[PDB]
Amino acid sequence: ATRFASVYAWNRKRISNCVADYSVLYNSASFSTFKCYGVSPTKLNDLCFTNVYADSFVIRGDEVRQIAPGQTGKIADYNYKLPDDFTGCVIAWNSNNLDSKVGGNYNYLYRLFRKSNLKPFERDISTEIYQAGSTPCNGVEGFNCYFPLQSYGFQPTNGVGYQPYRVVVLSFELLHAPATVCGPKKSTNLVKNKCVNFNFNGLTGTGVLTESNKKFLPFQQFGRDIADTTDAVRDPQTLEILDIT
Amino acid sequence: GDIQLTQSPSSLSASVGDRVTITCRASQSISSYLNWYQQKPGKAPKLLIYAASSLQSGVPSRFSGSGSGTDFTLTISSLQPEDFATYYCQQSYSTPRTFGQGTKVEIK
Amino acid sequence: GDIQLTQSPSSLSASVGDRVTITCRASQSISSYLNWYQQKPGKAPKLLIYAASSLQSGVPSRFSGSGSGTDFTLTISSLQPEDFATYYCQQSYSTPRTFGQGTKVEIK
Amino acid sequence: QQLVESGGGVVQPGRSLRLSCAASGFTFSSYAMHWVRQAPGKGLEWVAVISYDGSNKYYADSVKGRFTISRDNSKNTLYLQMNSLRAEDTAVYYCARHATLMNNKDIWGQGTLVTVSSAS
Amino acid sequence: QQLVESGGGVVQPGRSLRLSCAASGFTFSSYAMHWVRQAPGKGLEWVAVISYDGSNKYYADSVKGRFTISRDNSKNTLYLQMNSLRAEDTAVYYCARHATLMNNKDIWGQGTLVTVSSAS
Amino acid sequence: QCVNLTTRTQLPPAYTNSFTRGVYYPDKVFRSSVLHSTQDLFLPFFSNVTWFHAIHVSGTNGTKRFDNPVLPFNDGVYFASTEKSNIIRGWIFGTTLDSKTQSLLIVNNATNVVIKVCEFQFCNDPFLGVYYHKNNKSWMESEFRVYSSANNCTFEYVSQPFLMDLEGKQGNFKNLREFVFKNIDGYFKIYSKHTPINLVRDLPQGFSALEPLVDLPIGINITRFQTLLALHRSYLTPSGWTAGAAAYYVGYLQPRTFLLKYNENGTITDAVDCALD
Ligand SMILES: *[C@@H]1O[C@H](CO)[C@@H](O)[C@H](O)[C@H]1NC(C)=O
Repeated sequence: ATRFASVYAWNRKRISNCVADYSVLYNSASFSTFKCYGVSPTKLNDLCFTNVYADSFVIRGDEVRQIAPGQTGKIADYNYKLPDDFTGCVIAWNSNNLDSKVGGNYNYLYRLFRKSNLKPFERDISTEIYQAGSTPCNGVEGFNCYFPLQSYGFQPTNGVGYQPYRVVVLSFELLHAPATVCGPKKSTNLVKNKCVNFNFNGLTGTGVLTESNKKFLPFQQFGRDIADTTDAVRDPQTLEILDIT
Repeated sequence: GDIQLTQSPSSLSASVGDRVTITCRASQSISSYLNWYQQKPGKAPKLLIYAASSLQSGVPSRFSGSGSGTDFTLTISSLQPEDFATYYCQQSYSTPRTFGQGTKVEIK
Repeated sequence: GDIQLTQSPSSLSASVGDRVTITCRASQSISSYLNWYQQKPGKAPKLLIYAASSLQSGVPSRFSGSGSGTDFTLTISSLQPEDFATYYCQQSYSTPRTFGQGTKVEIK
Repeated sequence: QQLVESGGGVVQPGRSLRLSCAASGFTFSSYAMHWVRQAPGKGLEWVAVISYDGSNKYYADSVKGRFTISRDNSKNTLYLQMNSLRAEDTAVYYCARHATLMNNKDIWGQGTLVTVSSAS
Repeated sequence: QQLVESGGGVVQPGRSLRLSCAASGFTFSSYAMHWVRQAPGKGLEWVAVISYDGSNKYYADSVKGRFTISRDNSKNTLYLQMNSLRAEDTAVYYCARHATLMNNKDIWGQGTLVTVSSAS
Repeated sequence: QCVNLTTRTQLPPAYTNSFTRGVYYPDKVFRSSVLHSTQDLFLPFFSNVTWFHAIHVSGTNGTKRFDNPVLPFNDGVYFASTEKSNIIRGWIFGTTLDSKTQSLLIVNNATNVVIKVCEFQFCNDPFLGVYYHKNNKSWMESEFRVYSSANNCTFEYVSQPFLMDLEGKQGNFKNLREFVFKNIDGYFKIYSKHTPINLVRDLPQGFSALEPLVDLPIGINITRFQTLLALHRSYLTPSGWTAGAAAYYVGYLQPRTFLLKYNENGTITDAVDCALD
C-alpha cells in the first residue's frame, strides 16, 4: 500500500472470505523485525483463521521494540495497545526511501499524553486538550495543559535508529464462525487406472481413477452408489468425472 | 559470504539511571539468534540475553532484549553504577559466528 | 487582571555580526511559554523560538533562546544582513495572550 | 500549509463584517486557530481564539466587541464577524496559530485590511 | 562450572603451539565448545568450533590458518594447535559456549595470552 | 432517508396449498435413478402457504396497498414469485432488524447482486428506491431508502444475478421464481429456480428442484426478516410510487424425511414425504 496513516489514527482492515498467501511473507526477506505468536510461523501456513484484523501504522525505528504484546513505552502506552493475550504477527520494516523526505517529513504524528493507559486495540483520535494540572484550559491551550499530539521528525539525514518503520500488525481469532480466511494447498497429478491413494477436496479414499461419462449437475461434488460408497468424484482443478474403483 | 553485524553506537558515555538502547543490526534476517554480554575489560564475557528476548539468571530486568530479523535491541533501563562496562552482541545464525565491535557504557 | 509583558529595548539599531540580546520580561512567572517572531514590515510573522528554549526549522542557531519565570531572552548571534527586521515575543501562559511591542533591529 | 482570507474593505462604524479564512495543506479541524491585529506602526495585538476540539470561544477584553467566532470545519474555514465597529480597529488582521511547546504549527494568513470609517 | 587453559607465551612466527583447555563441574562431552580471540582494544572475534556429539570442525576463514581442533573428552579437555602464526594474532584466547536458544551454558575460561613475535 | 408509507391494510392472509414444491438438492453428490432418503428441513407437501402482496391494487382508482410485514424466520423459509416486471430484489434477513446484530442484506442491484452481511440500520419502511439520474440517462437505485447506516460490515460478496428476466413472452411464463433460505451450521445456503407458469396466480403440480447457489459462512441466526422493493418517482399527473403490482409466496420449512428419486441425469422429479399421511 502507498499511504499508511500515523499511530494516532491507525488504519484497520477487517479481512475474511479469501485465501492466505503466507508463502511470500517469508520469501519477502526485506523486513527488519518480523515476529509471530500463537503457534510457529512455519506452522501458520495452513492453520487458519475465522476473521483477521490487519491494522497498520508508521512508527520510529527506536520505538518499535515497544511494539510487543505486553510492554510499555509511548506507542504502547497512549497510541496503540496490543492486548494481554495476543495471537498475531508483528511485521516491521523500514521505508526510509519513501517516508523521510528532504526538506523535512512532518506528515506523521502520534499522541504523547492521555489521562490513562490505552485500552487494547482502541485508537484515540480525540485531539482535545488534556489538563495535567488542575487549572482548566477548556479546549484552548494554556498553562498546566499541553497539546495532545506531536509529529515525528523524519529526514534521510536521520541515523539508522531514527528511520521510519511501516509496522503492519496482523491479529487473529477463532469463533463459532468458520475459518472464512484460509490458506490454499498444492495438488497432485491425476493418475488414471492406477491403484492410488488419493484426496480430493478433503474427500479421501483409495481406488483406481478413470475417465467416466456419468454427467454431474454443476454445483455437485461427489457421486455415490447404492451402498453409500463414494463411487465417482469430479476433479476440482480440471472438471472431469472420475470413477473410483 | 559472511554475515555482517552492525552494532550502533560503538560507544555511549552515560549517566546514572539512564535507559540506553544499544542497537545491533544485522546484514541478514536472523530469527532471534542474538545475545548480549557484560565485559569489564579483563573479565570473562558474562552472558546477558539469550535468543534476543529472554533474561538470564543473576541479571535482573534492568537489561531487556527485543527485536528480530535484522534489527536487535539492547534495552538497558535504570542504569546502575556497576553496569558501566564494554558490551557485545552476538549472532548464532550461521557459521561463521561474528560478534559486535562492542559498546562501552561509561560514566559521564 | 491581564499579564503584562515588558519587551526591552523596543528598538536597537545594530551592525553586522553583532550579538543582540532582546529581552522580554514578564509580569508573572511563566514556565517557558514564550516565543519569538520575524516580521519584515508587511510580512507574516515567522516563528523563531518555541517554548523560549528551542530552535526552529529553517532558522539556524544564530538565534538562541533561554530564560524562564519572568525573564526571557532573545540571543541573536553573528548578526546577518537579512536579520534586520521587526521582532516580537509572545506569551501563551493564560488567556488573554499578549505579544511584545516589537524590537526593530536595523542597520546602523 | 496555507491560509487565505476574506476581502477587507472600508466599512462604516457600528456595522458588521464576517471574516472568512480557509486553510489548505492540513485541516483546521484538529487544531485551534486565532486572530490577531496589526495597526500600522503598532504591535501585534491578539484578538480571539477558536477551539474546535471541544467548543469554546475566548475574546480579548481589551477589544471586547462581541466579535463572534465559529467554524466551517468541513471547508477548513473560520468565521469571525466584525461587530460593534470603531475607527481605531482599522488595521490588518491575521489568521494565527501558537506553538504551545508541543507543536510547530504557527501558520499565518496573508493579511487583509479592515477599515472602520464613514469616508470611503 | 569452570574452565582452565594451557599456558600462553611468546612464540616466534610460523610456529605451532597446542592449546589445552580442561572443563570442570559439567563435562565437555555432551556439549560443543568454541574458541574466541580478544586483541587489546579489539572486539571479541570468534575463531573455531568443536562439535563432539558427531565429529566436525569449523574454522573462521577470516583467520584461516588450519588451527586444528580436537578433543580429550575423557579429561573434559580440548586442544587447538596454533599453526601458521602471524603477529596480529597476538592476543588473549577464551574457551567459549553459546546459548543457542535452548541452553544457558555460556561458560568462559580465564584467558591466556598467545604472543606471536620474534622478540621474547 | 428512511422515507416511510405504512399504508396498513385489513383482510386475512390469502393462503394456498403447495402441492409438490420446495424440493432442493441437499448434497452435491451426483446420483442416478435411485431412491435416497434423508430427514432434513423442507416445506412439507400439501402445506399452507401465504400468498402475500407487497403492493396490491384493489380497483376503484389506484389504491396501492403496501402491506409487506416484517416476518419471523422460524425454522426455515421458502419463497416464490412471478413478477414478470421485477419489483422484488432482496431480503433484509436479520436478528433485531437494526444494529446490535449482523444483517443479511441481499441486493440484486442490476446487474451485479452485491450480497451483504453487515450491520445496518434498517428503517421503519425499508425498500430500494429507484430514480432517474439525468446524467448518462440511467435509472439508479437509491439503496439508503432501505437502511440509513452501513458500517461494521462483516461480509461482502458478488455474483451473477439470481433474479433474471427473459420476457418477450407477453405472459404464458410469468417467470415463476423460487428462493429457499436455510440458515444453520454456519452455512446459510441459497437455492433458486426459474419456471414457466400459465396459470393466473397459484402454483402447478410440477416438481421444482433447487440447486444450492452459494454456501456462505454466516454465523448469525435469523429470527425475522422482510422483503425488499423497487419503486420510482412520477411527475405531475392527477409523488409516484408502487410501480406495477407485487405479490409473492412464503412458507416455513420443517424437518421431514423425503424419499428422493433421481433421474438418469440426476434430475429429481418425484419426492415423497413420509409423515404426510
Ligand atoms: C446466534 O445465536 C447466538 C447464541 O447461540 C447469539 O449469541 C448470536 O448473537 C446469534 N447471531 C448473531 C451472531 O448475531
